[PDB]
Amino acid sequence: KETAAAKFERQHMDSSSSNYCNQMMKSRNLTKDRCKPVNTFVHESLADVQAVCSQKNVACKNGQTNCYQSYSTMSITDCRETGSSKYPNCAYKTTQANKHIIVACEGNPYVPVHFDASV
Amino acid sequence: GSQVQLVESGGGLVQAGGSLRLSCAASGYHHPYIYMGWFRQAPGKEREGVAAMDSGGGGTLYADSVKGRFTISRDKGKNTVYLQMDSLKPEDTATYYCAAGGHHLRDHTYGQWGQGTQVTVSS
Repeated sequence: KETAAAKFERQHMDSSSSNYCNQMMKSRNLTKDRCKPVNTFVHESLADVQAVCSQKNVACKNGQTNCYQSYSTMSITDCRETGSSKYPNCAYKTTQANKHIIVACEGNPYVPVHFDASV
Repeated sequence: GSQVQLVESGGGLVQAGGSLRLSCAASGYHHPYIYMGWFRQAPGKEREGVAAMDSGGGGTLYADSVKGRFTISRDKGKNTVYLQMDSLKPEDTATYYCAAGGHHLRDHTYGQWGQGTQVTVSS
């Protein structure tokens, strides 16, 4: 019964080191079950992230039409499995960026349920 | 000004077998809504998508029960969407809602909703 909205917070929100992703991918349970190959963390307030659902409507990478792109670039961290990464000893490279985020939005209230892209 | 509004017009009371048009024009949103559509909630029933269409006038979708009777259209380069409803049946009686910014006829994916317009088809 983890809601769709709560799953997005768990997977993608860090409103608050080159070791960041090793730390965070385990801390949010993205290394339980598998090494999730790619993950993005957004370092903005939840309110700023939820407000993107009110921003520029754009197609999601898979062709869905309920995605929204932020007007400003936002503070993010990319996490990406390393070559020596093999389950259950996952390992990640951290790359910081400032990019527009794209999310898919659902529900009432209308909030992000999928992190789609950064550009 | 500051707020998005989906202004719904048209609808109302008609005899079974009659025709009505619903209209929806969005203001305050400064980009295309890729999909807009009409949903309804009839007495005793859950909300359901009725028709939807994309911003280029394609990707048209209808609920099975209204195909051939209802016609959705959009103004190109504007966020307006219309529903011509012919051959109306009593079970088309419902609150109709404009919806914008979602995906196809999936209601949970739409984030902007009109207040709802009654359509009442008598018998």
